[PDB]
Amino acid sequence: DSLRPKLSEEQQRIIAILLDAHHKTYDPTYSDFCQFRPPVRVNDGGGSVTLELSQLSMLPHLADLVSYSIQKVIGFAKMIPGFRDLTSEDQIVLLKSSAIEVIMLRSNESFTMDDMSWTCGNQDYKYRVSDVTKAGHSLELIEPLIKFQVGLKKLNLHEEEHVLLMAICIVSPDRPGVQDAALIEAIQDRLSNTLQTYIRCRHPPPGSHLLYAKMIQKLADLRSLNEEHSKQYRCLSFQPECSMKLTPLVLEVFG
Ligand SMILES: C[C@H](CCCC(C)(C)O)[C@H]1CC[C@@H]2C(/C=C/C3=C[C@@H](O)[C@@H](CCCO)[C@H](O)C3)=CCC[C@@]21C
Repeated sequence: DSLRPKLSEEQQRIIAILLDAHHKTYDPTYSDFCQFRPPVRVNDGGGSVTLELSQLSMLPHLADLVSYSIQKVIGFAKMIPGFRDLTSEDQIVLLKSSAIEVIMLRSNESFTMDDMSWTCGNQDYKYRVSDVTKAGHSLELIEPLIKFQVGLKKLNLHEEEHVLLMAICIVSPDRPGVQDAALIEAIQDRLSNTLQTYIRCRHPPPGSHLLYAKMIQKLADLRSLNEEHSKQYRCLSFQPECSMKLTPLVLEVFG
C-alpha cells in the first residue's frame, strides 16, 4: 500500500527555515579561512607520532577552523524550529554533545572523492589524512572518518535532507545530561517526520525509501566517531602548551 502523504504547509516551512539557516551559516567559498592562524606542514611522511605531538604544526589552523565551525553550528541550531523553546540548559547540553558530529556532517560539503580530501579549496586549504595527523590525531579516528565521508557522499543527499539530518543530530533526546527529554524528542519527531515525508515525496526512483534507514545509521556511526574523537582529544590535551594551539570555545566544548 505504501502511502506518500504530501508535505504539510508546516513541514514545507520547516524545510524553508532550515535551508535559510544553512545558507546563512555555511560559506561555500571558504572566504574567512585567511583569517585563521596559517596551516604549517613540516616534513613528517613517517608519518611519526613523536614528531607529530612535538610540533602539532597543523593544530592552530585546524583548531581555528573547528572553533569557527562550532560558532556556525550554534547559529544554525538557534534557527531550528523548536530549539529556542528548550531551556538554555538543554540547548547547551545538546550543542556541546553534538558539536563534533555536526562539524563532521557539515564538512561533507567540502569533502571530495576526487582525491579523498576536504577541499576548501585551493592548495593551502586542502586537508588530507596527513594534515589531520599533523594536528595530533591518529588513524583510529581519521580512517573511519574518511569512510564515513565517502558513505555520506554516496547517499547523494538533497540539500533538504542534509539540513534535516543535521537538525535531527543536534536535537537528540538521548544525550547525556538532558533534562526535558520528552520535549527534545517531540522536536526531533517533528523533524524526523518531515524528513521521512520529504524522502517519500521527493526522492526518485522510489522506493529508495530505504534512504531514511541509511541516514539514521549515519547518526549511529557519528556517535562512535564522537567517542573516538573524545579519547583522542584527551590525549592531545596532555601535550604541554597544547591549550595555546586551541581556542577558548574548543577547550570548553571538548574539555
Ligand atoms: C576530527 C577533526 C576535528 C579535529 C578537532 C580537534 C583538533 C579539536 O580535535 C576533523 C573533522 C572535520 C575537519 C576538517 C574540515 C572541516 C570543515 C570544512 C568545511 O566544510 C567547514 C567550513 C564551512 C564554512 O562554514 C565545515 O565546518 C567543516 C578537515 C580535516 C579533519 C577535521 C579537522
